Amino acid sequence: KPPPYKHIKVNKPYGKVQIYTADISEIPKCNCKPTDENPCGFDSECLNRMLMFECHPQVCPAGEFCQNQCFTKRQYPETKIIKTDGKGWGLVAKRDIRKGEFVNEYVGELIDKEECMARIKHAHENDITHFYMLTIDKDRIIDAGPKGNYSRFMNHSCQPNCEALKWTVNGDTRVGLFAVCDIPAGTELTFNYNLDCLGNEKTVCRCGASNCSGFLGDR
Amino acid sequence: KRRKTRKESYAIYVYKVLKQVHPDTGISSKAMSIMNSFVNDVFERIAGEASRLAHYNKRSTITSREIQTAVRLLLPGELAKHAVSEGTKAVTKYTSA
Amino acid sequence: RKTRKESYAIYVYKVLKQVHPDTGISSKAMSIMNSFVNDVFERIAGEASRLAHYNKRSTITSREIQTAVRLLLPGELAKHAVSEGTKAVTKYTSA
Amino acid sequence: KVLRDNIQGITKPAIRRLARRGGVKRISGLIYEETRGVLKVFLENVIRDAVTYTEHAKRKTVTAMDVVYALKRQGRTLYGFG
Amino acid sequence: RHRKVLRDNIQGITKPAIRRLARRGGVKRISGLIYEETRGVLKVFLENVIRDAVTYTEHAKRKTVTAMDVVYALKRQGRTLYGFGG
Amino acid sequence: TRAKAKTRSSRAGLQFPVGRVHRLLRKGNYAERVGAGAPVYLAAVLEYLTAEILELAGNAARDNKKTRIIPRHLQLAVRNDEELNKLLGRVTIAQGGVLPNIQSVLLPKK
Amino acid sequence: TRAKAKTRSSRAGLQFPVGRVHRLLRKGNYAERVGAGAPVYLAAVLEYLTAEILELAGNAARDNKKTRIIPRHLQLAVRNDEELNKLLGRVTIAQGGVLPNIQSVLLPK
Amino acid sequence: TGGVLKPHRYRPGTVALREIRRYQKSTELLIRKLPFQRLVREIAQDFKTDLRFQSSAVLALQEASEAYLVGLFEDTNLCGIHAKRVTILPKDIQLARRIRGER
Amino acid sequence: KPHRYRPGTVALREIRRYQKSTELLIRKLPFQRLVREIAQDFKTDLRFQSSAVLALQEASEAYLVGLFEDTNLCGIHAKRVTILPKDIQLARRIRGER
DNA sequence: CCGGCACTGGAACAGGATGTATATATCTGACACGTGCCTGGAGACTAGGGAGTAATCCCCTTGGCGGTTAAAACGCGGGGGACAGCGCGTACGTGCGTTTAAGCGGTGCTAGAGCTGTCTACGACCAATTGAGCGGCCTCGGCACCGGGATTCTCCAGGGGATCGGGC
DNA sequence: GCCCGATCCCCTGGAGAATCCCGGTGCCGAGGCCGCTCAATTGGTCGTAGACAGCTCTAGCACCGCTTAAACGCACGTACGCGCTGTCCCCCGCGTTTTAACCGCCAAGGGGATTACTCCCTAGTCTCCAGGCACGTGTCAGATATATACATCCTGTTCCAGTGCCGG
Ligand SMILES: C[S@@+](CC[C@H](N)C(=O)[O-])C[C@H]1O[C@@H](n2cnc3c(N)ncnc32)[C@H](O)[C@@H]1O
Ligand SMILES: [Zn+2]
Ligand SMILES: [Zn+2]
Ligand SMILES: [Zn+2]
Repeated sequence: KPPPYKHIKVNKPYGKVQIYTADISEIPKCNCKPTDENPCGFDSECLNRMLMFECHPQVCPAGEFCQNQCFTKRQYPETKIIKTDGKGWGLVAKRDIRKGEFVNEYVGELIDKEECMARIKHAHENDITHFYMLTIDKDRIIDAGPKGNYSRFMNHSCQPNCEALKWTVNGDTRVGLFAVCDIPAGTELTFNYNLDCLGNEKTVCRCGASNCSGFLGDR
Repeated sequence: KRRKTRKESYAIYVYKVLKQVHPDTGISSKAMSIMNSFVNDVFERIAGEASRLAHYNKRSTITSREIQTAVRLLLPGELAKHAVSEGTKAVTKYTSA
Repeated sequence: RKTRKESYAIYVYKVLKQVHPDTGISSKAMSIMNSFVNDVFERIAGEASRLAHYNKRSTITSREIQTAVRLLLPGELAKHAVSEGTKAVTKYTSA
Repeated sequence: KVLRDNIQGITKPAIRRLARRGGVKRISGLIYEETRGVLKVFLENVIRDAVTYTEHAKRKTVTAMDVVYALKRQGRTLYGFG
Repeated sequence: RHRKVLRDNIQGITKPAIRRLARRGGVKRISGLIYEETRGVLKVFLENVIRDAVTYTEHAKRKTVTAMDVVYALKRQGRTLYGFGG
Repeated sequence: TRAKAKTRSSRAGLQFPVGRVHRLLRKGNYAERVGAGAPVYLAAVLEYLTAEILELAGNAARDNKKTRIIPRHLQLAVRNDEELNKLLGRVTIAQGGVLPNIQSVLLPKK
Repeated sequence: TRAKAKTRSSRAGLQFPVGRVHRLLRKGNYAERVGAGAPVYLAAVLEYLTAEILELAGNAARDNKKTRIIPRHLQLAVRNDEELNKLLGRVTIAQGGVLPNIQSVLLPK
Repeated sequence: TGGVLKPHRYRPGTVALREIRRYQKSTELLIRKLPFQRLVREIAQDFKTDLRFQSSAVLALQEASEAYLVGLFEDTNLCGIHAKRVTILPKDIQLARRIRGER
Repeated sequence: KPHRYRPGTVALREIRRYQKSTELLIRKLPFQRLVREIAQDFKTDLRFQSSAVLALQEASEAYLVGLFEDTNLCGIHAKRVTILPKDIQLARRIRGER
């Protein structure tokens, strides 16, 4: 039984925090052309696919052909909520996705570093055990509390089949989990991650791998 | 102000030759001086080269024939083939009227 | 018939005999030193020209033929030739 | 007032930026002591002639045509200052 | 008008001739495909000079390319040549 | 004089000063006697070579949705035609920047 | 004339023709009015610059144990001086050969 | 106890391919104006003492020194690639200048 | 066994004999047959002076002999000793002739 | 369990055979003078303006001070590109025998470059009258920026119907 | 057997949310309009620079024969390209903290441009005369051609340097 969590499509500030957009005056131009099967595709080279820029639907010379419009077109699988053991509702895919594929984007609540310290020291001490903090930049902290997506709905591991990357679109950063290999359905979905606690460890790393002994705080 | 001395330039001919090619665009104060220096730099080459053609042959006149060879020496392949026609036409148009 | 052809031969040959008494010099080399002098001459004049024209004047003088040497001759030649010339220009007038 | 040491004003990232505008991807650790030796002599062969042109006209101020002429002497023409 | 047409006289710059110009320059060991690019480098130098010599000749209304037009055409490209008068 | 003054530039059909070119040829110490058809041949060449640059400056300025020329367009206009680039080899234009190019081996490989 | 001709190149104590350098400056269209201390100053420099490129070619001839100066001696005298090699940077001398030099990595191991 | 997660970093060679595409498109100046203006006055105390400059003259040298260095750092790269490398070492600048004609 | 000098020394034994002579190293008639054929495109039925053919040979040889000394530094940079046709192009490109 | 009848890798050095200076003769074609004579330098005077020179106004190069925030300096990590070594075989160097144009004496012929005289068309020089061209003044006035009311789209919402565990 | 009091999938009044777009404000940078003055036009006289119809004579192109250096293949074996793998340390990406470039002000004076006046250094014309250019003849410095006298490079035959691996 999932607890009550609010849903939201894209990010949002939560007070003093504010995002910055970008006009079409300095957005980096591509160099491909609307020629073949994959205009600004994945295989065919693209100076924006390489350097971690997501094209804009207008600056492209092809126009309505650049497949590198993902953090906006919102291409996902469905992946109905599955249940795991020892953690919660760890989820299993129901497609046969290839490698280099997109998975849900981590969107939440964006909060100042100083502000974050307060919002965790308020609740943590009252036995809520909040464990959703992921830094993007100094003064940027995406929080998965008040709001969220299918993105908060993830699980740590040590030998995963997906990772956390970092793109930038329209002048602002993004975070999108990707497909590292061609994983079929009937497989658990998880991503390892590195952290740096402010208090102490509370659980030895427990994944189910061969060398996944670890801890919570060590690499 | 003592009504300072005057200064001459190509700033009202560069601007005229613009409107016969692009009847809508404008030009900036900092991209005018570049064309000014451009003309005041391509003038000396074509003058000085004829000033030595007219000396290797023991003469003292700069005719309308030295300028037709200074061009053929200074300008590259396809450029030096239209300027010749421009010149030889704008003098036939002048010698009659 | 064969009007004439001036040169600097009879002067280079006079200069040679002050630094090497018993030495001769062949035709192919006379015809090289000739062009060397006849080349340096025009480089030195053709810039006193442009100096005089930049400063809006009409006369070439020693104050021009000096400044035309510090720009052409590099290093120590520019320090010895300048010392040389201002001896002849001084001695000439005082006569 | 006297001066010294001011060649250390061409900092490290100031050379990295000129490099990136050139088109180089990685950079060794000894270029930063070789480029400040290439830049310090290109400047003398120009300031000497600027000072000479100024010395000739009996002035006391390096105007903005002396530099154009000093650079025109060596085949480094400059467009857009006079 | 004895102008008996000519064909393929570039192959007169033979192999040992090029090797001698090489050895004078100070090279110890030579590849096998240089003898086909040295000709292509020479036949482009000669044109930029002969065209200018012929232009200097035409302006004077003559028919004999003398030995001062070549000196002028060479001094034109910053390749001054001492020795042959001027 | 008596009749009306028809400027010497108008007869030939130019836009450059055939009156002013003549004085500069006469007071520059280039010769002892200046002909009569010299400035008319010299101005009709200084006109063509300015048309040829303003044309390409406009053609490469409208490709950014602007209606005004700035020094950057001049360099982009000249560094792409292989004859103006050869006639203007050793020349430095202020506030011009470089052309866009990256080598072929520095692009990250798969 | 009253007195006798006391030529100008002997007042200054030179060797080059002051009477000729002046006319050359005048009839060559370098400027309008030519001064009177110009030819004296220029002929002296022309004399000094040629009073050195021979002083080295002579010293280079006495190493072949010869007496007559030929083109090769001039090239060997010029390519070994750090100032003339900078003043005559882009000039070629006929019949001059190259300056004997060989690398360091090619000698037999 | 209450920690924070962190995403990956960039694989070496992307923040260096962004700077190229960013700098080959603007036109600003790339050296600090006062530090450059003091070097010019420090050099020129060896030729003639106590001389002043013009605000538009001290900015005439900076538009040439940089168009020189940028054209030199383009011919260093061709040699560094010739030797089958990616890095540019000091023993390339000297070859470039030697072939070109300065030293 | 005709005493077989070890490969790589005859070359070093004439590098140091072609650096002391002053003669020209191309055949006179096969050179003068090339000039009269290149210059047939520009103007018709010319006649060459006899001292304007010997005035081109020196320029041409002094150009090639000074290009090879700049080729022979690239081949050393790349840790080789044999010059190849992918070197000439680098020297020309760096000079600024193409 | 290391050493001993013979046993196997590195080192040394005269000795040969070739290429590179020595010294004698010897001889020829170009270097260094002497001679006449024709230009071009030199010596004196006269007449007109370019540059040395003193005095004046005012533009613009220094000098100093304070606050902001964009950039430079330093130390941790941690993964990727430079330098060393090995092995395999393709390609240029060396020498010898055989085929082909460069090269050196002439000899003939005429095409085109250099000179000399006559003489007509053309650019410098000068005075007079008037229309193009630079300096300054205003105006507009297309371009950046916010109110700003509301317009397709999207929730929060408490409640309208479909539904059940026994209720009677 | 027939029926009820709340209770989960749907439904739209409040709202709400950014946000194409109609519509206020302020620009520093260019764009059109009048006094003002001086370089360009026109009309005439003159004295040369340059075009041209002969005319002599040097030299660049064409032919021929002959003796010999230089280009041309051809076979071999070796010294140098080229491709591949393993160790490693050096140059790149981040987080904190320190500093001095920058924008924007006030204040004092050095020296850069002009302008009116008076002298003295060059352009210029005649006579007058000697330094330098072509011609013609004499003889010696240097280029061959031999004949030695070596100095440089290459390789096979002993001697150290430890010895193959067998053993009792
Ligand atoms: C983000 S929550 C997701 C909960 C649940 N899996 C779901 O889908 O709703 C992940 C939880 O797994 C726990 N976790 C993460 N890594 C773990 C590990 N290595 N061993 C045991 N628990 C772990 C964390 O404490 C955290 O509470
Ligand atoms: Zn693309
Ligand atoms: Zn795109
Ligand atoms: Zn684990």
